[PDB]
Amino acid sequence: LIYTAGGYFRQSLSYLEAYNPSDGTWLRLADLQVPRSGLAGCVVGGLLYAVGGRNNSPDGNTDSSALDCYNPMTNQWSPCAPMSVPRNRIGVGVIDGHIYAVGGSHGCIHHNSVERYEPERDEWHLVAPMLTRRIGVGVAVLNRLLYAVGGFDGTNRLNSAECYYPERNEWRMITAMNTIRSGAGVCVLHNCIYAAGGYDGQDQLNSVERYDVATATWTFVAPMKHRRSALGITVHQGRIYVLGGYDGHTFLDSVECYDPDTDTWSEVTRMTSGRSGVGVAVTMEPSR
Repeated sequence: LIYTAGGYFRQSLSYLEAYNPSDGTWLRLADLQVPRSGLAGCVVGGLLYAVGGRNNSPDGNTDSSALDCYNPMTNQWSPCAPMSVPRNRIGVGVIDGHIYAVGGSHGCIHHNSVERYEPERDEWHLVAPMLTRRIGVGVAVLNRLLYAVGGFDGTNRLNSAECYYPERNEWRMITAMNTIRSGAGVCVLHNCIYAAGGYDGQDQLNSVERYDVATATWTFVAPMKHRRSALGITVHQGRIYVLGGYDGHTFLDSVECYDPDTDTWSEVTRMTSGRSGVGVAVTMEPSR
């Protein structure tokens, strides 16, 4: 199933919903303990992790350092050890069963710091910071190297990308994207890194480009039907899925699916309600 967690439709949300690309159904699962937008989702050992974000509520506005773990076999959330700092509009990637939390913001503070979570010790540890402060950063993992793509440094939006080598604990700049993107959806399909949508400081984007490591090159592919920033993204059964986002006017509920063999995007479903800044990941379907 495609799990979407949190989000923001004029207030941060607690929804955890799971989409069945065969059924077309949306399953309503256990609410997040805290409403959160600008968070990220990932999966380790079948468990779904919600990382970072921000609680925008009628009575408060707090960025979040929290890490929480959802088990599809209990339909229960359970808290994990928190990150060293709150990270709204965070990026996350998974390498060797460890969760890397990248960038994000805490109030006026725009992080270049990165930290690593070990599920089997429930421990976070700081690693080398990025070359760039990046909020709304897209993160992907390819050949066990960690890519941070685009974002917003507090003053300028970025098309630059950099790559973290875990065993040498350093970041190196790579080829920059064709397009400046903050709040893009970034994932790793087959053996390429896709960056879709986002915001360049003037327009929400529908363009999609993919990075090939063998050629160290970014190449445009078919654009999405709808421009969107702060979209959710994941990969299911060889196809890219993008969920919601913001198009300058509306919080979208459209879900589009990219088939790399036809280079075609397709609107496949709508979420139960429009929202941006979700955390998306794919894991075992909930029992009973």
